[PDB]
Amino acid sequence: DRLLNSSDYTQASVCRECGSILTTQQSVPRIGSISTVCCRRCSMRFEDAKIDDSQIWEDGQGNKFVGGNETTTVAIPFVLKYLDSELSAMGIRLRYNVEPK
Amino acid sequence: TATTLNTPVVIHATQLPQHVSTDEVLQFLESFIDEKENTNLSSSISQLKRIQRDFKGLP
Amino acid sequence: MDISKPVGSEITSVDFGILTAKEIRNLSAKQITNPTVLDNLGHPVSGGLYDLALGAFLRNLCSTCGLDEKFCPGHQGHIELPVPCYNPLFFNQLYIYLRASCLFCHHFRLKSVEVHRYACKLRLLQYGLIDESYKLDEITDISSTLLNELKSKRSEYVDMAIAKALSDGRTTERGSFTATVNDERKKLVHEFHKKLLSRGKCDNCGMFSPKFRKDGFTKIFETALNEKQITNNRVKGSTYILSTEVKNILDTVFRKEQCVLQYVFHSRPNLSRKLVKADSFFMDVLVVPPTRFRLPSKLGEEVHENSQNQLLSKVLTTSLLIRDLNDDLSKLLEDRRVIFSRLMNAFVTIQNDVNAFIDSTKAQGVPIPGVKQALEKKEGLFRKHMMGKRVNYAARSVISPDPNIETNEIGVPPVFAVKLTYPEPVTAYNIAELRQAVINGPDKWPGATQIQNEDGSLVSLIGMSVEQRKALANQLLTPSSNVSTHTLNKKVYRHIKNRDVVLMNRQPTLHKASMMGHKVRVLPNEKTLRLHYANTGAYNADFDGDEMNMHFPQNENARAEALNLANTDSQYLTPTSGSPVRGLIQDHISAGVWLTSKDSF
Amino acid sequence: CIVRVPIALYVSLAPMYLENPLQGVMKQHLNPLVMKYNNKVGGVVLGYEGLKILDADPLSKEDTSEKLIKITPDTPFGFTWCHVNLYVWQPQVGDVLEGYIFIQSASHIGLLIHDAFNASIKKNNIPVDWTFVHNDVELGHWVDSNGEPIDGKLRFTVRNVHTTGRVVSVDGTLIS
Amino acid sequence: GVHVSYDNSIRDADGTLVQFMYGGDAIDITKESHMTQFEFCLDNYYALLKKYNPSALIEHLDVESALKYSKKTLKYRKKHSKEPHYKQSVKYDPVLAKYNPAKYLGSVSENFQDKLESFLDKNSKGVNEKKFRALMQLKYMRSLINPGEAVGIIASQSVGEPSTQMTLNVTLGIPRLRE
Amino acid sequence: TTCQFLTKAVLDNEREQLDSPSARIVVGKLNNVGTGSFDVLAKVPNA
Amino acid sequence: KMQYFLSTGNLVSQSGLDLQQVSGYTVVAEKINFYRFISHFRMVHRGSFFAQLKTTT
Amino acid sequence: PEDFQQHEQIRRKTLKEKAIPKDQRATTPYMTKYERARILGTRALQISMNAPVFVDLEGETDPLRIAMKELAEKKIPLVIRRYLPDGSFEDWSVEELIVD
Amino acid sequence: MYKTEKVDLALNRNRGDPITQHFGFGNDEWPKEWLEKLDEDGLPYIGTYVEEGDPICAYFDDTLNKTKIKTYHSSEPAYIEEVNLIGDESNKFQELQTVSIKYRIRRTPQIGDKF
DNA sequence: GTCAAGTACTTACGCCTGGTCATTACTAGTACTGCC
DNA sequence: GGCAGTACTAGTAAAGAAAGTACTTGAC
RNA sequence: AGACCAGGC
Ligand SMILES: Nc1nc2c(ncn2[C@@H]2O[C@H](COP(=O)(O)CP(=O)(O)OP(=O)(O)O)[C@@H](O)[C@H]2O)c(=O)[nH]1
Ligand SMILES: [Mg+2]
Ligand SMILES: [Zn+2]
Ligand SMILES: [Zn+2]
Ligand SMILES: [Zn+2]
Repeated sequence: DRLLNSSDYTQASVCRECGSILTTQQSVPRIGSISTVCCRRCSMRFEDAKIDDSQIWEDGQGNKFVGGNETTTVAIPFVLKYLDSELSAMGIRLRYNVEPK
Repeated sequence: TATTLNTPVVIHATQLPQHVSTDEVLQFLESFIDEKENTNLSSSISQLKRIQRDFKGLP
Repeated sequence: MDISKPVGSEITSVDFGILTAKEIRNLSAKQITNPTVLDNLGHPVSGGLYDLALGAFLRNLCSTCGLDEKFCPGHQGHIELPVPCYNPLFFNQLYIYLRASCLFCHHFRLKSVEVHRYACKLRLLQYGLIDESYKLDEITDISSTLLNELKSKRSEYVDMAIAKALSDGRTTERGSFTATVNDERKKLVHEFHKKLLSRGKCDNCGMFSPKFRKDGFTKIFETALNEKQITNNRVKGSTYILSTEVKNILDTVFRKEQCVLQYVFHSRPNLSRKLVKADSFFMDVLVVPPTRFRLPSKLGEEVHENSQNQLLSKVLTTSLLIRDLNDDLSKLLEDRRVIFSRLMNAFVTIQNDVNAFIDSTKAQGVPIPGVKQALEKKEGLFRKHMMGKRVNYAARSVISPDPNIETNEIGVPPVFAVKLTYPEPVTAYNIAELRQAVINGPDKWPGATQIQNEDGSLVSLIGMSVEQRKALANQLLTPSSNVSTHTLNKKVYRHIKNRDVVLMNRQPTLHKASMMGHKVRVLPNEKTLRLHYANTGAYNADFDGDEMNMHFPQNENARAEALNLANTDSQYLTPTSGSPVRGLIQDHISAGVWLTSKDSF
Repeated sequence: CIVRVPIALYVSLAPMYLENPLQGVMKQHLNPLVMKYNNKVGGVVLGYEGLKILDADPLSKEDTSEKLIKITPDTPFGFTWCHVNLYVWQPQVGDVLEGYIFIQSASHIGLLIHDAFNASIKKNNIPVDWTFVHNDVELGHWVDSNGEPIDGKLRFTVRNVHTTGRVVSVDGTLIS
Repeated sequence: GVHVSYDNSIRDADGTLVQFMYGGDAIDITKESHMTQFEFCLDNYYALLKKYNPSALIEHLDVESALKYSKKTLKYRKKHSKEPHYKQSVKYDPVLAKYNPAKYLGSVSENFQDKLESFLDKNSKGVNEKKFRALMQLKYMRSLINPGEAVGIIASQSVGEPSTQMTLNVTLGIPRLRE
Repeated sequence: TTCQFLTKAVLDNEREQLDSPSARIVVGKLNNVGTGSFDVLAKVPNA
Repeated sequence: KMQYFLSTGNLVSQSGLDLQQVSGYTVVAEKINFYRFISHFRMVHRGSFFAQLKTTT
Repeated sequence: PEDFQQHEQIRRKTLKEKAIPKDQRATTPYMTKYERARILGTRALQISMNAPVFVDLEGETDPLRIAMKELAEKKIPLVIRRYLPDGSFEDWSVEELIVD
Repeated sequence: MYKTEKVDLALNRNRGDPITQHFGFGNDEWPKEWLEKLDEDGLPYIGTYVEEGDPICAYFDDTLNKTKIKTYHSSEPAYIEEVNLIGDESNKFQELQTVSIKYRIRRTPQIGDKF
């Protein structure tokens, strides 16, 4: 309660096959569609992957490309998300493997 | 919408699907509506009754 | 944390690895290239350290996810370092394998049957086989007919030892790793590196390699191979070397000797079967952090860019200098004589910049702090923001003594009784007392300050009148008009009452009884916490200006612990000696001498 | 083309269904699942059948009524694995379906499938040798090569399936 | 991370084992105050019987087994233990390592068994002799340490806080603890 | 000496099972001592 | 540059003086009291080098 | 459907191997001070979220006081899963565990 | 307890550019609620009781054409004792841009105060 | 192989409250003015 | 009337008094 | 957010 729940509680979305806190991001949907959470590392460019019309998502750049929809939210402290940003600045890859896969 | 209160956390297919004929569907739809009336899926029951009456009759 | 917003998955483990450069070109949002942070009229220039592709910045939507400042998580980008440069975290371990390796056959300078002896001892230590790794020395100028046969007997002994222990209920295929097998693994790798570095000739093909000189960081020097032992190079049938050449050597060493370094660089068995590469010691691409985590130092008009932007600007300035230095090699003797002596000068300064970004003390140059020094000491990241944290829902004020308090209570002021609040979800048994709590409003004790709806929405009661506030009290227990929120109920942030729990705490908390759990009894007059005298022996708290903290827990799992488990009635006996710490102190002891006297009638 | 998938799904359980665990997994997770497209199933879930909650202790039997649900430490909700047989209507490309006519327009023939699911056959999917006559009064009809109005059924090959929006839509072509 | 496990065997957080039993007897310091205060507990027998309640707790316990082996090792050790420790062909574990003391009534330590029978021999004194030893053995069992006690924190605060009772030709005090 | 134990952890490719109370506060788990030394299960009545 | 020395206490010297410390030469005269105010003009200090030092003598 | 089925049968076989049977369990027959603090806590979160209450309310408005009342008549439908350091566990219901 | 803060209106510009912020009220529809604390020149009256949220000075702006007030950023109520007008010294004569306001706070000895 | 000493990096009580100051040289440019 | 000298201006570039281990280099 | 200074227990 003190060291997490009332200081920096956040429910951050985590890629299940990357184990990455700060890789995934919100997709930019079309009109009428709903946005989904999607990963950047285990994705693939659409020109590289030559599809099933639902795994294809798109950036805010208009960069439309198909890939990682294996993501979920886990409740972490927010300073862990800053710890990965400093370790990836060094070149350290923390992998957060979640239990329901 | 799109919460752990609504959606499953993880969803997987346990076994490969195989097709069912018209007899298994009409036995399902006579049992699925029976076990459901006896909730905002009433708008979906209205679409289930269209399919149940389609394999039995004609609108 | 909302108890009405559960979370599904859980981090069970973590593990450490190195970003390869292929990942951080796929992970990346946008490669950033020019060393100008933001141009005139305050706009972040496209391709700079502040870019809209790396996150929403200062009332300007992100170019990757299209969200504003409040909802963009921040996105990573990268830069392209033109030369493979040293990672200063791994330079001490690179320099061991930079040495101790033959520059001619690209093995290490040991004999290849003794390097194999550690590969089969460290494979046993990946599994829980600390005993069988000493039985492997029992398997025991010299022709290669039997050394090829000795490597078969040591390898078949391991393949028989691993398969038996994995069937004799002892080791999973993920490998058993305990504390005392971490002892004999660190002991064996330190035996391995100390014996690699002490070699004269390569014991595979017998000739010398020119020794290396570590000037400090940022540089590397090969020394002069003497005239006495260039004869051995002729019977086999000083210079600053480039960082591109060191990677060329060590990519060849790690392929001729891949089968040993799978077990030196892995504690647990490598189930992914990935190669270990010498590119993993270098870094060819810097990862720029998201622009959320490097916002500028804003103080009125005194806007200074972050210290990481000042270090990453110098890496990009040097990266465009060397791009404009290699534009003369396409133009092409004096024009070649001076342009290469300044190109090799630019090789050192881009290494000296990638040092200063990661570590401010490995950078020759009051200096700007690096990524290492935001983590290290008190005022680091682990000690200042992970092991200790600033907290919400917590108070601190001076203490005054108070009898007529039932010795398991703290006397809370009205001004903490109004600000501190607790989320009660509404039920059939709260709508008696929690309908009156919302009607009383944020300033009447006992009252409430906010209503959390079923939807996660949150309605403040501060700027409201009593007629609007009686309408929300009848709307308080209503069935949901949404299917996706049908099992939830409203939470009323009531004020702290006479039934809540409180953690009291005086620094230094030298033992666990200096942080106890008290009941609360509000008092109507002044602004000080009020403590009974039996608690003063445990907190070591006189009343000459002591102030002590007050933490208010926000769920029923922590209310049940601070009433039953960390309770102040449970802490009568300290666990140091078993002697009590709670008891009456100064006036109550001199009174009992007079009250229990024979004269007292 | 209605097909049967057996699934294994990891759901929540609010404390109000701690006396009726089968009734709660249906109302929270399975009743919002009917008549919607689902990515990890293949098509549109018509209904479900045979819900079984995986008990948390393995020492018990499947005959027992009292089962165990693991409570989250922070929140009072319980998480569990469940087995249930979904029945799902999935269309795929290549297959030919009966189509009841819903809208006859000059650009997009919007028709129904099994009186529920919307579909579309564009004008470029219609070959050139068919004509559309006007309806100036109130939406006419397309004239085929037989010189007759098309009406009722229309067997067409599935060209593309568009599932990203609110409901599913089926793109239809008329070449075979 | 050092804590009592449900084995009554205190150990580190990763799983490695520091001791096999807390202090050799698995009893809490905040409960062993009146454990050997026998003449206090005899005068207050009928009032301590209301909080330990012996006959109501016979059902969920094993009373028969641990008391037999506590007599097969007490009688064995009084016959021996004239010779020193290296000569002792021991042949019998202590009863506290063979039986779980939180479950078996009568699995006590040896100096609790030796001090009980020394009290129960010197002064012989309406409570009889067998009701008094059957209440100290349930008081010992209730004075067991609970599994989950963060012991290594308690053991580190039991040194660092009394070290601040020193402040605030042999070396002595806080420089001795530094060494 | 954080980034000396950091380099030794990444050159071992060391996986840690989040056992120490220090490792569970960094990643945000419930602590394995005292109250978090067990789970709590709920007996639901129906199948 | 003399207003900077008084406002901060930092000693900026190209040929550093015979002093061990480099900062903390000026102190705000409080006037929080007259006992406080007259005590600023009678105080001696050994140096800030000796403060960050774990000796007693 | 083939990788997950084999992964599910390994996830449910090891968790059966860790399950110590009811006749072969060896921990204490008492509900410890930590198990009492979490039984009263996890139940009081459920009472506050409209779980069915098995005891008559005598005008109690505090969810933690209701949880203390349900423990006195042993009406709490919760189970303690006591983990061993092997990863194995026992299962103790609240009606089995005797207090103090 | 006496507490003095300097209200400086000329710290966001340089080198003779025209002053965009003038003390006093403007011609816009600014609320008549703060005639009570403030005088016609955008300065507060002497002796007025000021709790948190009350304005301490009014100034008209030119790049926004709106009268903004600076407010009392302290949760302990005070009384305004004196208002100085710190005129700038220059060869060209300038409209006022710096005003020093002094507060007084009644510290009646409450309990918890050290004697 | 070897002990050997010099060198290099490493920590050094907890919490809390105020207050202040904070880039400098210079260098090229546009404008001001004295001039014939 | 317009030329060139200065005085400024805003502009963009450089900034000597604690105790422990681990390690290489070091004679022999 | 830092550095320095002045303090509280
Ligand atoms: N952890 C720290 N605690 C401190 C420090 N300085 C003071 N203190 C606390 O402040 C208190 C200071 O007590 P005093 O210096 O007044 C000794 P005193 O004779 O006045 O005690 P009494 O006779 O009980 O009045 C003491 O309880 C300490 O716990 C410090 O530097 N660190
Ligand atoms: Mg004091
Ligand atoms: Zn991924
Ligand atoms: Zn974004
Ligand atoms: Zn060689």
